[PDB]
Amino acid sequence: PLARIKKIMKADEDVRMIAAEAPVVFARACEMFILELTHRGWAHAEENKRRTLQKSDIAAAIARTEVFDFLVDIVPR
Amino acid sequence: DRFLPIANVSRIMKRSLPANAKISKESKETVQECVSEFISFVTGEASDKCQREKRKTINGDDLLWAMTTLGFEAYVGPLKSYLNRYRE
Repeated sequence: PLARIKKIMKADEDVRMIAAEAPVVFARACEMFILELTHRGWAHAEENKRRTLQKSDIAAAIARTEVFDFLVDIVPR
Repeated sequence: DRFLPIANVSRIMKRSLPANAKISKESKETVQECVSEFISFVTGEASDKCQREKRKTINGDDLLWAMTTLGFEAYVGPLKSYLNRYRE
């Protein structure tokens, strides 16, 4: 979804032009980001012996990951 | 103008999890906005580096500088081989 990754990249302040390679490297970076967030969420879900990945699990993944300290605005801890 | 990414997030999550694992309605969406926040949090850090050099364009070398400074060391390894191949 190259167009939106550019649209959101320039929607939020960006410095003018975007090289064509930046959204391509971003979608892959977004792909690896969903992985780690989904890996970390389901690890919390499976540790609680639940087979359903719910909204609560992503809050736990953001909470104790210092890598995702910037995401606590979305999840009420 | 904080637009959301596509429903293609659903399918990336499904391939990330084992076969015996299924996903909720709003856990789909929580990631959709956590990855929308991820694009803005990276673009802003790299934009500052671009301005340090009065550069009016943002490239893949800046986004990967941004994720290195912001603390995604697990990402910059594979992403370098992916970006250099895109130019190969």
